[PDB]
Amino acid sequence: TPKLCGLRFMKDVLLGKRSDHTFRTVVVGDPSLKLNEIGI
Amino acid sequence: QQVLYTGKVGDARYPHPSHWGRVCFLSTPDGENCGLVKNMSLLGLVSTQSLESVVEKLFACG
Amino acid sequence: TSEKGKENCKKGDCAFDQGGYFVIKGAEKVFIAQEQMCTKRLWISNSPWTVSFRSENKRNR
Amino acid sequence: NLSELGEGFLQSFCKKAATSFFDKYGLISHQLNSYNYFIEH
Amino acid sequence: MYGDRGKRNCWTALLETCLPIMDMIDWGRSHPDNIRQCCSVYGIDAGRSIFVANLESAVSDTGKEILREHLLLVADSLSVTGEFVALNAKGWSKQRQ
Amino acid sequence: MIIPVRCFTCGKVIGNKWDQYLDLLQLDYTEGDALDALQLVRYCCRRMLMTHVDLIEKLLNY
Amino acid sequence: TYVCGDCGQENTLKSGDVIQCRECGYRILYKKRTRRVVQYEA
Amino acid sequence: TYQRFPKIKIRELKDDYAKFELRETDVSMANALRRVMISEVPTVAIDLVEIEVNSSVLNDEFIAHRLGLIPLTSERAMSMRFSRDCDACDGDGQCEFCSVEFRLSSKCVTDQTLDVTSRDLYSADPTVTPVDFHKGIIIVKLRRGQELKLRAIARKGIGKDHAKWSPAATVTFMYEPDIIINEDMMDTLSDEEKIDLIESSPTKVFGMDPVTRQVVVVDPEAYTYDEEVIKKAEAMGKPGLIEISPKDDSFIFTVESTGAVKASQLVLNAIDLLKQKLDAVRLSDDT
Amino acid sequence: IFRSLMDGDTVLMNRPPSIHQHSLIAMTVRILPTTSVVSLNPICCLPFRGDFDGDCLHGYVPQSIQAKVELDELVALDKQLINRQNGRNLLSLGQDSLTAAYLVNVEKNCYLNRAQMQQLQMYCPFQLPPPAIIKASPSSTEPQWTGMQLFGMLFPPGFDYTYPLNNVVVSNGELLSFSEGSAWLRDGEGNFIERLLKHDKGKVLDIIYSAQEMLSQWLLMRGLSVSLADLYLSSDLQSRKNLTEEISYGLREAEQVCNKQQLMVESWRDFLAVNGEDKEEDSVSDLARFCYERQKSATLSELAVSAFKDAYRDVQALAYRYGDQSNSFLIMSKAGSKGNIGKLVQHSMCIGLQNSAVSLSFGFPRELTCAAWNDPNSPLRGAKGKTTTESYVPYGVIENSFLTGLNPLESFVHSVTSRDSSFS
Amino acid sequence: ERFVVPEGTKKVSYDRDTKIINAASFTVEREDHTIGNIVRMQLHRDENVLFAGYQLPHPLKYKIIVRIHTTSQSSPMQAYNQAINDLDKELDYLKNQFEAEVA
Amino acid sequence: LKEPKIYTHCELDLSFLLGVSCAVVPFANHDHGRRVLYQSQKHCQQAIGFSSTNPNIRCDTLSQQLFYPQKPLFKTLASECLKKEVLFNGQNAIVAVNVHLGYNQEDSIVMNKASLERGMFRSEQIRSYKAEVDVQFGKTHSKIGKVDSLEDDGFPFIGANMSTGDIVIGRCTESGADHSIKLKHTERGIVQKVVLSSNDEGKNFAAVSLRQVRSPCLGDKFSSMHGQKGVLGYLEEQQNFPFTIQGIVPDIVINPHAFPSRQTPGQLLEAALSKGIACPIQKEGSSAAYTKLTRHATPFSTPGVTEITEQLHRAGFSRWGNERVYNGRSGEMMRSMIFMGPTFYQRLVHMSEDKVK
RNA sequence: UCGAGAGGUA
Ligand SMILES: [Mg+2]
Ligand SMILES: [Zn+2]
Ligand SMILES: [Zn+2]
Ligand SMILES: [Zn+2]
Repeated sequence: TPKLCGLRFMKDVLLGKRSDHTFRTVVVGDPSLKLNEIGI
Repeated sequence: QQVLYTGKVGDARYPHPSHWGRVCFLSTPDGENCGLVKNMSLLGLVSTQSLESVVEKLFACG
Repeated sequence: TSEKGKENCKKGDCAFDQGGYFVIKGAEKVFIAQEQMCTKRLWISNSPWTVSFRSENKRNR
Repeated sequence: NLSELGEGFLQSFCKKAATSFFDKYGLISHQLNSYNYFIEH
Repeated sequence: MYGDRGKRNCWTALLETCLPIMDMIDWGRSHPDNIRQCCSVYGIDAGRSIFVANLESAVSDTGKEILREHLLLVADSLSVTGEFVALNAKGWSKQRQ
Repeated sequence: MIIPVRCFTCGKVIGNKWDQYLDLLQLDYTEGDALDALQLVRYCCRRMLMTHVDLIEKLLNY
Repeated sequence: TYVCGDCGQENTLKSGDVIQCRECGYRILYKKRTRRVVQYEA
Repeated sequence: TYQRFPKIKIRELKDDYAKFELRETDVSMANALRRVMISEVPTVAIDLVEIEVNSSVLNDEFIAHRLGLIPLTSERAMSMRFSRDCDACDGDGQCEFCSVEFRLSSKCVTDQTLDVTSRDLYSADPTVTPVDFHKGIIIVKLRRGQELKLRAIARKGIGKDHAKWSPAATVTFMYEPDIIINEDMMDTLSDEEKIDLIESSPTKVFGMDPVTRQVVVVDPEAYTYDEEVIKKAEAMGKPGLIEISPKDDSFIFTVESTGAVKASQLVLNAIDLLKQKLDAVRLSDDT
Repeated sequence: IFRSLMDGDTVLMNRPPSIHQHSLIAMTVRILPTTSVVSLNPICCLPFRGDFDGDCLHGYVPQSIQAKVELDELVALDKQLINRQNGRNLLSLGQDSLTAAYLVNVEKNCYLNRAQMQQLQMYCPFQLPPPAIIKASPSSTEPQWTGMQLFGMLFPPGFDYTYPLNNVVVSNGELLSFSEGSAWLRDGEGNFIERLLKHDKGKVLDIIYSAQEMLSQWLLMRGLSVSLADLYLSSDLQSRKNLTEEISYGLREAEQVCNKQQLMVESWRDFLAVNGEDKEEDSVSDLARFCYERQKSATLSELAVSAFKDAYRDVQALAYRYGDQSNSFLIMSKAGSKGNIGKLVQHSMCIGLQNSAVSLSFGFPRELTCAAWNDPNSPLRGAKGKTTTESYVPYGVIENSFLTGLNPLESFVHSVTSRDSSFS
Repeated sequence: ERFVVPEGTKKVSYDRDTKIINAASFTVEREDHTIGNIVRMQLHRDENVLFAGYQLPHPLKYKIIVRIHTTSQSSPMQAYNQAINDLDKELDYLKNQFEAEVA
Repeated sequence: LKEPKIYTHCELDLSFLLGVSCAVVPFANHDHGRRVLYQSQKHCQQAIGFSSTNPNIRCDTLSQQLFYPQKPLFKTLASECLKKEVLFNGQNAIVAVNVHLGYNQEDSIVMNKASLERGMFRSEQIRSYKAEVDVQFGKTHSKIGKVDSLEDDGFPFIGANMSTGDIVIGRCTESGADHSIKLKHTERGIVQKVVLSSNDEGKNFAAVSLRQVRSPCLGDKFSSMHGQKGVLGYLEEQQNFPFTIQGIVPDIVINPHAFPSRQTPGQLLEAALSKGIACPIQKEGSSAAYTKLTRHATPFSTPGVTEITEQLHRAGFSRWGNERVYNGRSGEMMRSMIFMGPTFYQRLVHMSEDKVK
């Protein structure tokens, strides 16, 4: 059972994809920053 | 507690009055196995098979 | 580990685990209690109405 | 008498009995007893 | 009513029973509660209106506020072919066919 | 784990008071009286001297 | 230099096949720490 | 429009404990003085630790961390220069201005457990000897064998970073409240109510005079600003029986040092550092 | 040809799963000295539907210039000000901001002097209003500013607002009047944020940011805390005893109301009619049978639950009578930032009704005491023998509260009731 | 790292306010609440000063912004320097008093 | 004792009904069921406390130990009977329920920078790498790079700082091929010990342990004993905290808005009880009053609120657990008293740098 | 590395 077959194959090959230039980190609160600004 | 399927189990996920003092009813894992896995209480003992036979002693009582 | 003294056990286990696991391939394995229906009590079910006598050792249900 | 023992004595005895129970069986004894029974018989 | 057999329509059977009391029941507003056969009984528009009312009731029960245009668009999209198809792939395939 | 020094909350030196605290506990002194004899008026230092567990003994033995 | 287990003895063995302690029989060895200066930021 | 004229009265003064009253000043001045003496006064502490033998059960970083927290005499802290400012040396071993070298070597050759305290810590400069209080601060406990030899360097630092260069230990200040009693509504109160009112105070701020059969104010500086007596008076039906308000221009300071510097010297250094900060902040006129 | 990320760049931020289109927000990069974490304004939590408790937001850096250009023109926060679901404003004040606004607009008895007012004016964009309080005492100098004028520096001079329900009138950017309710502050049909957005829509974000900063500073000056006095919900011990007795009597009255409501069935039409019936005493003598009948029947259970809620509204209403104005729980409930009246009632007075939707094999024996747990005829012991029973709809009332503690039977009942939430 | 003033950046910068006459903003780099609060409190003692306040908008960016509004009798920079001089004199007096009290 | 001859049996203690991970929780019956379940299931397992007293014999992966474990001020009957201090894993710090410039919104946590730098909530992480050889261990590929720390036997010397792209275990063939194991992007630390062992079959096993001291960073997640869970929103200097009359600054600051939603009473009760226990009972009395202090926090045997208030009042503080505080930035006295108490907190295994991708 | 089974995060 590869688990990548049928509908899941479609989802993982054409519907859902992974892209470059992406970052994932935990988020905290900073009232000093403006509403449209994100702290990096 | 083994169940064929996880989504549909029945009333086995809820605490029972038989759990009083044997298995904790306030602490159960959260998720798919919610209530299927039960933690034993502090004063919890599991009985073991007795080598001696109580049949002979029962007749003495009456 | 059991029997005799624990002076040599000090040069050994950390005396923080009572010991209930198995060393299979260097990884500790612990059994989980499995709840099973009692086989020494008459079992009555519905749809259909039936009463069954469980089998102790051989399939004499 | 029924009340001659006293309330505090019963509380102390309950604590001592709990300590003795934890000293005799321990936190894990069911698994040890089950494994010992399997080996012996 | 009882769905023992689908041989006869429940609404038509109810109409035959209420013959002695036809005047008492206001047939100008009475309608089946189901959405699927309401189109067959009173037309696609009546079923669409009842579906919109039920959707508004469900949204109100959910506690959220949704604009009318969204629900109206959903209702008009689920009944393009004149029949309320299901949300499964079979309904989508039938609508495309 | 030896007795922590510098009383994280307050900042007062408490590193050299563990032996005196143990000596006071050896006699007929309660925890409060022993802490008072060490001149600890803030309850943070008293908590630090009271909540410490001596673990280095087991490390040396084992 | 390698330290043995329950027995105190320096094996000082670098051969690939030499993994067993001499005159001890056990095959557990701990690497010994030499005299090297290492700096830490307090 | 011009400067203030604060007045200072010292109640108790010791090597590490000082308690004085500051009057005729704003709250901001006292708060700034407290902040400067708790986070701006520099001291000397070990920051770099080099070890060669670490056979002890404790980890190297744990030993270094507990070595850095040892209080050291900081009489030369004001005169010493910062390591980053010191340009004569890049920083290695003993320096005439910034770095002070410490040597520690402990070997246990007896059955009894050997305790590595702070007393067996030797430095080239006698003025930077660690403060002695007793048996000293225990660093590591050693069994038979288990040698411990290390080389440490202590540098001047500010208490703002790493919170280990702070000589102050919870320096406080209060407003020194004044207690006002109507003395007329007390006559209406019964003897039983007076005792209950006295017991309502969390601390010993009010006393009962047996000769005059009336309450008196004793030790007004221990009120702690807990509105217990006022709430009790309001509950009893007397709203304006006791009126307590803080005094804005009066303060009582409590300074406790860690032994690095004297409390009076700590206050003087804090004042000097605040003056230097003001001088640096001062802006020249522009045409 | 690659350069490092810097200030001014736009990154598309998302919180998985994306339930609505507003989860995708284009935000300008702001470099911070902190490491291994990303900082977000707490107000922006509502579009992401997440809190700062371990949530991870994964962003996407657009490489092509066209994607960046379309990112800040359609997915920017200023572009998504209007919620596309209901047509209201997407961004609200937030917990602390809402609570601080409620406190500064409700108290009206605390005055700010010149120094504090000027310190708070730094964050506010608009100028300082007149003190409006020249002398408050014959010997009181230093004319002060009222709290409501502080909140008035958040509105443009041309802005005009009117909320009849809360008696809120804003003329020339000045808050003239306000009574209670705090409904205008919270999100709604006539919230002031929506009116500000419909007024200018250019500086609404700056107004919200300045309001948050100023309210945070004001609340820091004041200080908000929860103590044991708030949970006690009584001035003294006598008030606590009176409240306990009142709660007990209210629960008894609610139980009697439920028992009366259970009779609205076709089996008691002969008794409910206006005639002469000698079985009046038998209807009130069987008190324990009503619980058993309620647990077995689902319609009776629903009717009893409805009646119990209707009667328990009055019991919940006692918190305002026995609660102080300075209570933090009451302030947060009235402001709408967090919690409600029922949660406070469970905190202090009583947990109340505890019922489970699913059918179970046991039933709560109407008392939740040690003696009830030992009764062989209780519904908890399988069946009451009144012929046996197979399923039950549990129904129990907990007289104790969280502050007073729960006996093990009440804790078991609460766990049985709340076990359904933890399911997947 | 944070203690050192950034290279090429002056500690205090003067920026006049065009909207309001006799108004200016002083940006003090690498400063905390200690200096700002005492400067603000000293400025209130001056009769010519109308608006006196400070803010620390970004804790990460160690900067202090001081805004001074004065009447048509003295410049904001003059009031700032006068407040600094008065605070220095107060510190000198307090040091002398403490030295006398110790002895 | 109230009514005899009607009860056949009696229970030794009602707290023994709960599990080992649930009976140790103080004021368990005073908390909501969901939070008790969370604390007894997940937070107890994720706590960082005592690792082991013999770390040398164990080469287990991802072993974590706290520098200064502390037992709670309160006592539990189950913990007292078990006579083991390993039940509680964490440290108790002064916690104040107050808003701090909006940096603790959305159940966030603000901690004291000074308190952490003194050695609070500091833990060490030891990670082990295992390689099996039946090619032999050895240092090869001269002048290739990243092999400076490797010795002649193929293993790094103890005390070497290992970074990414460096070989931790060196395996080479007699023909010059290198089947060596390197450190990945997120792998770093200082080598602690090297263990060489072989089985009866003759296969050789090598274990290298890397250790690194972890300090509480921003994204680190912390949990309480009553289900209160959050991340460290901001680190504030000691001088800016709202110091009390005696200068005791809070180590942890939590937002008041979490209590009405989570419905977790007892944490305030725990704080009040711990404060009453820790505070010195002077009373100007020669009699030993320290032997009459309520210390046990058994769930079903919890003391009443009145007893806790009386004990706290006898300590010289307000009976409601709140004390007057002064703003650290301006020095002014706050209008409302702030509740402060030494609650017991736990540091979870989840870290910010572990989630960075 | 390609997979499977577990345990956890929101
Ligand atoms: Mg969350
Ligand atoms: Zn302390
Ligand atoms: Zn050997
Ligand atoms: Zn130098």
